[PDB]
Amino acid sequence: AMSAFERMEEKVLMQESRAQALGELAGADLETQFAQLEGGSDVDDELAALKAQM
Amino acid sequence: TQSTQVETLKRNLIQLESKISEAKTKKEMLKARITTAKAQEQLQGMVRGMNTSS
Amino acid sequence: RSEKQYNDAQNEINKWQRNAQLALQKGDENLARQALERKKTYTDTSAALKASLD
Amino acid sequence: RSEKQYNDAQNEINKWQRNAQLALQKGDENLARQALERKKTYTDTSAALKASLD
Amino acid sequence: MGLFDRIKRVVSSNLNDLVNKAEDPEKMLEQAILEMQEDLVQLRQGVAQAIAAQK
Amino acid sequence: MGLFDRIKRVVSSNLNDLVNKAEDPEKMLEQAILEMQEDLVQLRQGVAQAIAAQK
Amino acid sequence: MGLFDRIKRVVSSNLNDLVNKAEDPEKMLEQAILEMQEDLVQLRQGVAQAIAAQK
Repeated sequence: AMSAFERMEEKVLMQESRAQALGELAGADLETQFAQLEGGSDVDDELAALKAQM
Repeated sequence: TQSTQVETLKRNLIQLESKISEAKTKKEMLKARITTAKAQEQLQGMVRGMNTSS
Repeated sequence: RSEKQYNDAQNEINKWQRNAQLALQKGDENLARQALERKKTYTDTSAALKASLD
Repeated sequence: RSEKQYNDAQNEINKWQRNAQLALQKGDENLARQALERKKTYTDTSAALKASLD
Repeated sequence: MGLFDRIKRVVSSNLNDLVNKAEDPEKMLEQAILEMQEDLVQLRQGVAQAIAAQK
Repeated sequence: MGLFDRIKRVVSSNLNDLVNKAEDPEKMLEQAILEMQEDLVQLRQGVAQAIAAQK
Repeated sequence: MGLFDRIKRVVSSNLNDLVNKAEDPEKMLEQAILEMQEDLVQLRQGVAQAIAAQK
């Protein structure tokens, strides 16, 4: 019963990772991390600007 | 000793009830996972770099 | 019409940043942060749409 | 159109070297190096396409 | 291979020139789009269900 | 061993690829669960009986 | 060999001149390409799977 359970655990995790491979395979994975890197301090910068606008 | 044993018989039952409950909840989450996997794998191949999609 | 929808998105993100500042004053920190996460999302979307507009 | 795509590739590699210099300033060394590896790849591709263009 | 695979390729060329020849850019563009937003419904439904289970 | 054990392994590979190939994740997940709660009934009954005897 | 292999070669020559004769450069060029990008899909899928396992 748990044998089927856990082979199926591996089934679903494999499916998720295999589908997610298409992302880094295609050429837009380094652009998203660019945006995240450039905006990581932006959110805190925006919060600081809003606080200063008080 | 009768009481001593029934006690260990009652505690074990509680443990296993807990285990199967948690197994069911995790199962629900990982069925949701495959639902999302249906969606993603069937809606993927959308970047300009590939057209695996028809 | 593509330009019109871009303009409407800019107006709506203005409204949503104003709602974000409104939350920052009376609203919760968590809801405000979520409202600053939707703002940045819609703002990056507006930037992409302007890139297309060019 | 072959010439048009070559020109677009040159424009895109210009954009990507500019993104590489952007990463070199704020971004990580590893991501910058990967962005300088994609740049050289696309640049050699552009050179080959120009060779054909001749 | 020739005696069969070239039969295949030539008959396939006749059929695929027929198909591509019977293709108007405008109408078939118009029908290019309706199809794209078909797996978008299932996506909505699956997101909803994962939501509900987690909730 | 070869002449027989490799026959075994190859025919077994055909059959087990057939079996694994004829397996949809969703439906067979749905059927993964119904089975798990089968020895859970006997557990209930046995706990009850030990209880009754001790009582 | 002659009595059979020359029968083979001559009948094969009739058939392969028929085949090559029934070949228009343009349409069959048009069908030359569609086929090339067929094993390119499996390549994508395999790259993806190796990726996922390593991940």
